[PDB]
Amino acid sequence: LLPAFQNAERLLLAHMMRSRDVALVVQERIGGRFNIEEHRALAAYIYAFYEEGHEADPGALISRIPGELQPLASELSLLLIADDVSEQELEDYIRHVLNRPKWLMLKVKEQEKTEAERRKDFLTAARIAKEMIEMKKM
Amino acid sequence: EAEQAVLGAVFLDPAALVPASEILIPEDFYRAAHQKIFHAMLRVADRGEPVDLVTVTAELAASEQLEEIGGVSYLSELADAVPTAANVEYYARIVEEKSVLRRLIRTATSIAQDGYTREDEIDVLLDEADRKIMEITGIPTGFTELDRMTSGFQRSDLIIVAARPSVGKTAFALNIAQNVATKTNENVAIFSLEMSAQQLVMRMLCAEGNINAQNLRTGKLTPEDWGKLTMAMGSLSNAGIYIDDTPSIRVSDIRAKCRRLKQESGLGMIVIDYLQLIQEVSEISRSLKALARELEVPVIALSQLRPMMSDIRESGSIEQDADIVAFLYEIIIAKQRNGPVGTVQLAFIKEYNKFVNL
Amino acid sequence: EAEQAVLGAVFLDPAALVPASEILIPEDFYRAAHQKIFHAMLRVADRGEPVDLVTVTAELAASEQLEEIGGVSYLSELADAVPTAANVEYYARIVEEKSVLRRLIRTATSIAQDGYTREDEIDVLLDEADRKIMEITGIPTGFTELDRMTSGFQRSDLIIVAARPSVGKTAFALNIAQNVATKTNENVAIFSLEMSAQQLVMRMLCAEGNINAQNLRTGKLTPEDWGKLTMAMGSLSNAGIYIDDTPSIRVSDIRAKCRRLKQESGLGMIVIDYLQLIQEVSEISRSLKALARELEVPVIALSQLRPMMSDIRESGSIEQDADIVAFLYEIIIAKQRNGPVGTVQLAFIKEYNKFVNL
Repeated sequence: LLPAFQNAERLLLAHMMRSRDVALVVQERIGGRFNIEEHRALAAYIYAFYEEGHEADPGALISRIPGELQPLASELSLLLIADDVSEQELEDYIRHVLNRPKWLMLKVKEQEKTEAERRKDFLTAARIAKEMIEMKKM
Repeated sequence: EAEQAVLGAVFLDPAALVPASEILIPEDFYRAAHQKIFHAMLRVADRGEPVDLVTVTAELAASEQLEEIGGVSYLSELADAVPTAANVEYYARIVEEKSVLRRLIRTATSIAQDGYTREDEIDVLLDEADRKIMEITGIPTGFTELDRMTSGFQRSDLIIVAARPSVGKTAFALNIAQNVATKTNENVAIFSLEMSAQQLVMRMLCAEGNINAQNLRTGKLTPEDWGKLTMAMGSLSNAGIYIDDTPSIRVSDIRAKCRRLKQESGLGMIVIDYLQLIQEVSEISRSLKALARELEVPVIALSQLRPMMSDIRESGSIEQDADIVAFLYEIIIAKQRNGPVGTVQLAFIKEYNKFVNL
Repeated sequence: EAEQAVLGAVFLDPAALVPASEILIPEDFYRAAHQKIFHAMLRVADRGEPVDLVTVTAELAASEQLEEIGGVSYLSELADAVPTAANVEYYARIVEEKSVLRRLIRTATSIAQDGYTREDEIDVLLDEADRKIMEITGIPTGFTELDRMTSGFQRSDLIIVAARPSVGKTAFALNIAQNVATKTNENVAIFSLEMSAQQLVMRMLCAEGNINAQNLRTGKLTPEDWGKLTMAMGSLSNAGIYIDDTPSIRVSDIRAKCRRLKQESGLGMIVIDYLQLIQEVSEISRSLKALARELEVPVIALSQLRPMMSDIRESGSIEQDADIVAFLYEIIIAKQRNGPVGTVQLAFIKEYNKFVNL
């Protein structure tokens, strides 16, 4: 059913693709900085697009867009959205994308907890775990 | 998909549940699974306690549909999938819409299917087919100081005139209908469920040419009576009165007949003779209000019961549908939304059967 | 799952242990591993020192059950799993319940099992069968000396005012609602299930400009009443009152409309007109408390019943959900959590429909 951040990555494209007024907001905030290679390649194409002074519609985008991106870019332009992204919607999506490298992180110390646990260093792994609970609260 | 969004967003906010629940009931959801969840979601909210993954999974388990949905896996799937809870409401509207569409289809398909199995009814079929599918200003009264408190009778209001038997409620509504017909230029529609259409006519013929002790009923007249009916007949001969004494009719037929008359000739007043006698009454009250609204015309519904509000109220709503409630006792306008509430006093002749000014 | 939540929540708050241990002892947990942890959790709290991941993984190790649970792996799992510790209690109640059920089954099964082996007794069997089966802050009120005992009305409290028919329970609530709206700068939301929205407004128009024997009801007024209402209307005009007279509404709808009003304008008080008339009541009581807590706003629920506690208790809970219970008789503040319990005396005008100081 797909993890949150991915859906936000997805939907965000679905919006900027349709509205190039949104894409301009996404650009200063997310690089990307997008987390999935496909989404990164598409965002590079989207951003460009309008910088070609270019009006705005997917009929144009999906026609751009190497061809290996098309099967995906096509099925994003059909997704399902209200046209209009709520003020907070955007901050909620961008927050997910932006603070995804931070979750991909704590699984680095996750492997350190378990490696400490294996050498019977129980109080060290505990600390690591207490550390994670902190990053996790963010 | 939008279904999964609402459910999801609840696991997220979960103040999300509030707008979701203002717009959905469990039944709006297409999948039973979600129905179950959304119900449990609410059933936990009715404490409580609050609503979150473990607390729902626990209500679902309790009433034992946990594994009858997904597992906790599908609950988590929903929880982890959703990226924001600033939509929900939504989403909600989407699910609510697609719900309405299923009901539309169902009640419409139930009509076709029902078309062959009755046959038999046509009239019950055509009525429970609307029923199923549904789920001074002014106009002067004739009477100087009734006009003032009300300024009409205006268009889209339902006026209910109540009075105990034989106080004069018919004779009152008839004079209103008469004045409006003879003095303005505005068609009036009368439904006289009780009395015949021709025993109604002399009751407004008497009301005019100031005729009758002599009497129309008891055969012969004097030269003064004859020379009188002739103008009374004459004057009322050009008025815009339409009568329908059809024994006792259902609402949809008042509504259908009044509708056809509006496009072909005009229409200004619908004066229904007594409500309690049309063919629960709260469901009729409702329909009369809508009738008035649709035709931009004041509907005068006479009613049967001192007096005051709770005399009629105890027998079928009315109170909150009628925007002006008159009582014959004294004419007591006990409720009106135009403005004032008080007692207007009218004289009553008898011999001529007139209500008159003062 | 509920079990995991409790333990998890402790590693989070960990002031979550206090209510957890008020409701659970280790044996209430079904899984032994959880029994061990919760116990260890409690053994540490018994100094000391305080209770967090490290310290607990230490105690467990010390009594050598660390690997006999999960590892620290499972401890981290609980921790890292749970999102919130504003439940716990909970959660606690869930685990406590399923604990009680197990006990029932155990002692019931032991009766059946015991039904064959004795036989013999009948009377020790039947007796040890019962034996076994039985085991100022605030928001000012306007009224000087009510304020003192309470200091508000404060935010997150459910205040229930009960009084026999026609002692003044509505009039009392209204005047509170009024003083708060006209005198502070804080919106109040009134639900007046019984009386109509506009019948209510005069009752607090009258309770101002000191108007009425003359009367507003019975038509005409003096140049003293007229020039009075104008200020009364004027002063009440700018107040922050919001009325909803919707016939009889379910709680989820009180909670929904009040939630919207908070984000768009403000909100300080919800004054519900009478509880016994909203649409078992123990399930409504619970909800009103949770409404007050969510909106950080005092909810005044009026109720219908000398008086004293058991007069409303016998009709649905309330007692343990309401944190301040007022009686009208004398205003008897019979229960409150801020502090004092006792009688405050208030004057009552009637003609003006006002409760006044003394």
